[PDB]
This record gives sequence, C-alpha cells and structure tokens, in this order.
Amino acid sequence: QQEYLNNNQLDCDNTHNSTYGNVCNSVTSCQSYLTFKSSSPEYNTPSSISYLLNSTPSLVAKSNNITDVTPIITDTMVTVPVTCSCSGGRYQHNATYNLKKTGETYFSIANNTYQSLTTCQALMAQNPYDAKNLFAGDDLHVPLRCACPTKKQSDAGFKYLLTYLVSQGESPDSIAEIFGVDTQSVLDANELDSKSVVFYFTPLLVPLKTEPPARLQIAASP
Ligand SMILES: CC(=O)N[C@@H]1[C@@H](O)[C@H](O[C@@H]2O[C@H](CO)[C@@H](O[C@@H]3O[C@H](CO)[C@@H](O[C@@H]4O[C@H](CO)[C@@H](O[C@@H]5O[C@H](CO)[C@@H](O[C@@H]6O[C@H](CO)[C@@H](O[C@@H]7O[C@H](CO)[C@@H](O[C@@H]8O[C@H](CO)[C@@H](O)[C@H](O)[C@H]8NC(C)=O)[C@H](O)[C@H]7NC(C)=O)[C@H](O)[C@H]6NC(C)=O)[C@H](O)[C@H]5NC(C)=O)[C@H](O)[C@H]4NC(C)=O)[C@H](O)[C@H]3NC(C)=O)[C@H](O)[C@H]2NC(C)=O)[C@@H](CO)O[C@H]1O
Ligand SMILES: *[C@@H]1O[C@H](CO[C@@H]2O[C@@H](C)[C@@H](O)[C@@H](O)[C@@H]2O)[C@@H](O[C@@H]2O[C@H](CO)[C@@H](O[C@@H]3O[C@H](CO[C@H]4O[C@H](CO)[C@@H](O)[C@H](O)[C@@H]4O)[C@@H](O)[C@H](O[C@H]4O[C@H](CO)[C@@H](O)[C@H](O)[C@@H]4O)[C@@H]3O)[C@H](O)[C@H]2NC(C)=O)[C@H](O)[C@H]1NC(C)=O
Ligand SMILES: *[C@@H]1O[C@H](CO)[C@@H](O[C@@H]2O[C@H](CO)[C@@H](O[C@@H]3O[C@H](CO)[C@@H](O)[C@H](O)[C@@H]3O)[C@H](O)[C@H]2NC(C)=O)[C@H](O)[C@H]1NC(C)=O
Ligand SMILES: *[C@@H]1O[C@H](CO)[C@@H](O[C@@H]2O[C@H](CO)[C@@H](O)[C@H](O)[C@H]2NC(C)=O)[C@H](O)[C@H]1NC(C)=O
Ligand SMILES: *[C@@H]1O[C@H](CO)[C@@H](O[C@@H]2O[C@H](CO)[C@@H](O)[C@H](O)[C@H]2NC(C)=O)[C@H](O)[C@H]1NC(C)=O
Repeated sequence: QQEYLNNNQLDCDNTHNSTYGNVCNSVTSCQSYLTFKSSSPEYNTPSSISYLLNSTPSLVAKSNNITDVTPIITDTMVTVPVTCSCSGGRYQHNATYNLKKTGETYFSIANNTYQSLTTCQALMAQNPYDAKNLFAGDDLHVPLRCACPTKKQSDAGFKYLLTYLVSQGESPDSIAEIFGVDTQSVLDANELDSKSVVFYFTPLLVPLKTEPPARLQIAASP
C-alpha cells in the first residue's frame, strides 16, 4: 500500500507526504510499469515516449505488442516498463527533462507534460532551481511515480505495481476490470476504501498478477 495523491499535487504550496513520492517500504528495486497517453506530435512513438520517461523503445514495443517505431494515435494509453528503485526513502524511476520554452513551470511539467506521473513537490525537492526561476534549457531530474509490491501484495500473487493515469468517468471498479484484478486490491494498493473519490488526471496504483494487457484501449472498452 501507498497513500493516494488525492489532488494534493495540484497546489504546489501543499506539503502532503504523498507528494514527495511513494515510500520505500519493500524490496529496494523491482520491475514496474508506468502508463502514458500518446500526445501528438512530440510524444507519440516508442522513441519519444521512452525518451521522456527513460524507458527503452523495445520495452515499450514489447509491452504494447507494436514495433519500436510504430506511431501511436493521440490519446491512446500505452504501458511503459521501468525499473523502480529506492532513493532517499522514496520509490521512484528517474528520468531527465530539458525545458523547451521559458514559461514552463514545475507544475506544467508535472501535470501537463508528464501527465501527473510526477509532482511539482518532488520536482522542487530534487532540483536546485527556484520555481520562479526556470528557463528553457534547464535540465530537471524527474522522479517518476512507481512502487514495488509489499510482502502482503507479493503473497497475494502480485508481481508488479502499475502507475495508472485515470481518465474522466473511470472508477476503481472499471480499472480493476481492465487488469482482471479485484477492486479491493486496487483500493488497498492506494489506501482507499469503497467510498473514496478518485479524481481524473491523478495516478492510481494497480497491482498486477502478470504482465498488463498489450492493448489497453480494447481492454478498457466494455
Ligand atoms: C454515481 C457515482 O458515485 N459516480 C462516481 C463518479 O462521480 C466518480 O467520478 C468522480 O467525480 C468527482 C465528483 O464529480 C470528480 O471530482 C472532481 O474532480 C475534479 C478534477 O480533479 C476537481 O476539479 C479540480 O479541483 C481542483 C481543486 O480545486 C483544482 O485545482 C486547482 O487547479 C489550479 C489550476 O487549474 C491550480 O492553480 C495553479 O497552481 C500552480 C501551483 O501549484 C500555479 O503554478 C505557478 O504558476 C506561476 C505563474 O502563474 C509560476 O511562476 C512563474 O514561474 C515561471 C517559471 O519559473 C517564471 O518565469 C514566472 O516569472 C513566474 N511568475 C510569477 C508571477 O511568479 C509558478 O512557478 C507556478 N508554480 C509551480 C510550482 O510550478 C499555477 O499558476 C496555478 N494556475 C492557475 C490557473 O491559477 C490550483 O492550485 C489548484 N487548487 C488546488 C486547491 O489544488 C483543479 O483545477 C480542478 N480541475 C478541473 C479539471 O476543474 C473537482 O473539484 C472534483 N469535485 C469534487 C466534488 O470532488 C472526479 O474527478 C471524478 N473522477 C473521475 C475519474 O471521473 C468516480 C470516481 O470516484 O466514481 C463513480 O462511481
Ligand atoms: C511519510 O510516510 C511515511 C510512510 O508512512 C507509512 O506508510 C504509508 C503507506 C501509510 O500506511 C502511513 O500511515 C504509514 O505511516 C512515514 O514513514 C514512516 O513513519 C513512521 C512514523 O510513525 C515509522 O514508524 C516507526 O517505525 C519504527 C519501526 O520501523 C518500522 O518501519 C520501518 C520502515 O521500513 C521498517 O523498516 C521497520 O522494520 C518497521 O516496520 C518504530 O520503532 C516507531 O515507533 C515509535 O517508537 C518509539 C518508541 O515508542 C517512539 O518514540 C517513536 O516516535 C516511534 O513513533 C515508528 O512508528 C515508519 O517506520 C516509517 N516508514 C517508512 C517506510 O519509512 C513518514 O514518517 C511520513 N513523513 C511525513 C513527513 O509525514
Ligand atoms: C500482436 O499484434 C498482431 C498484429 O496486430 C496480432 O496478429 C494478428 O492476430 C491473429 C491471431 O494470431 C493472426 O492470426 C490469424 O488471424 C486471422 C484473423 O482473421 C485468422 O483468419 C487466422 O485463423 C489467425 O488467427 C492474424 O493474422 C494477425 N494479424 C497480423 C496482421 O499479423 C497478434 O495477435 C497480436 N498478439 C497479441 C498477443 O496480442
Ligand atoms: C535516482 O536519483 C536519485 C537522486 O534523486 C539517486 O539517489 C541515490 O541513491 C543511492 C542509492 O539509494 C544513494 O547512495 C545516494 O546517496 C542517493 N542520492 C540521493 C540524492 O538521494 C539514485 O541513485 C538514482 N537512481 C538511479 C537508478 O539512477
Ligand atoms: C493538467 O494536465 C491536463 C492534461 O494532462 C490538463 O487537461 C487539459 O486541459 C486543457 C485546458 O487548458 C484542455 O485543452 C485539454 O484537452 C486537457 N487535456 C485532457 C487530456 O483532457 C489540465 O488542464 C491540467 N491542469 C489541471 C489543473 O488539471
């Protein structure tokens, strides 16, 4: 289990513990998965998505049953295999981001560019620049959100945790159905209960018994 971000990432003066990253509470490194919605024209191939998220094109291709050069229609969700490791008491997967235009902010980078796979709080904690003093060309250390299964999760047969980007209209039930897991395990993974509200544009951990479905668009259809 990890705390649910609960929209605390949308206010960069908020200092809730969850915003600094999942907590290192199990094995210190593991295989994990992110998700990402194809964004045209900058982040819609295995090469560009892997560049942003520091995966590899072959890993993205294999995970989604495409080739390493197959373009991906805008707004399609793809799985992104990554290594998740402990650093400074947190689980994260490291990437690097060079700002493209002055006017980008820790918030726009975390929320828009990285689609809530990181938070402005973790970016600020792990980079030297003041929020009001960022410019094109600055290179940021990006701590992407991932975790490794706890002992309790592992004993239940969960081999991986996947960071899932929630879209408008989904629920813990509909997301669990995509992956063939029970809704209660999704709730447990995020320290939520059956009445908890889950927001769109906020990530949610999904425990997996096996590799995720290769094409999520069809898994997500009713
Ligand atoms: C039958 C049944 O039960 N069905 C169930 C379903 O109902 C259910 O589905 C769920 O249903 C829910 C209920 O409907 C629904 O909940 C709703 O969810 C909504 C979406 O989340 C939510 O809306 C949210 O609400 C939040 C909270 O209010 C809003 O958050 C605010 O957002 C603002 C942006 O829009 C934030 O602001 C920005 O803040 C940042 C700082 O953090 C700031 O950044 C700084 O900017 C300055 C410049 O301006 C920067 O400074 C500059 O820096 C540069 C670079 O250095 C310099 O060059 C420059 O000089 C310098 N300038 C200056 C002047 O200094 C600075 O650097 C930045 N700082 C940093 C660190 O980067 C920005 O400027 C701010 N922007 C603006 C525009 O002001 C604001 O902080 C934030 N507020 C808070 C408090 O966080 C969101 O906007 C809003 N989102 C939307 C889309 O509207 C609703 O409230 C929810 N409602 C309820 C009732 O809960 C669920 O989503 C829904 N789920 C799903 C999946 O559909 C399901 C599921 O449970 O179940 C069914 O069963
Ligand atoms: C941010 O969150 C961190 C994670 O918190 C937990 O995880 C999430 C998912 C939720 O479930 C949340 O409710 C959990 O708390 C949090 O770090 C945690 O902080 C607590 C503080 O209470 C630590 O508890 C202390 O643990 C020791 C034993 O260590 C245990 O944990 C470590 C973690 O790996 C394991 O390695 C060990 O094997 C143990 O399992 C206890 O000795 C101690 O109890 C008290 O004992 C003395 C004597 O009474 C008191 O004087 C002390 O004050 C102690 O309170 C603590 O309870 C917990 O270990 C730690 N976990 C991890 C993984 O780091 C962190 O504090 C949060 N930060 C902020 C700023 O909120
Ligand atoms: C990964 O993607 C490829 C390409 O999209 C999928 O290959 C397609 O799947 C079917 C099932 O194996 C192939 O076999 C044949 O399909 C036809 C469908 O009419 C059927 O007549 C045959 O009996 C046979 O099942 C199909 O040719 C193939 N299409 C292409 C263009 O290669 C593949 O299934 C995907 N794999 C996974 C694990 O998702
Ligand atoms: C990811 O980046 C972090 C820094 O954000 C690196 O953290 C180091 O982790 C090792 C091993 O846990 C420690 O010895 C260092 O002291 C840590 N540094 C900090 C600043 O916390 C981490 O090495 C990076 N991981 C990978 C795999 O590249
Ligand atoms: C956080 O990022 C999301 C995208 O990841 C933003 O959603 C976009 O909002 C703009 C409005 O400026 C729309 O044109 C886009 O269509 C939206 N994208 C999607 C995928 O729906 C969102 O505005 C950002 N900010 C907040 C506070 O959520």
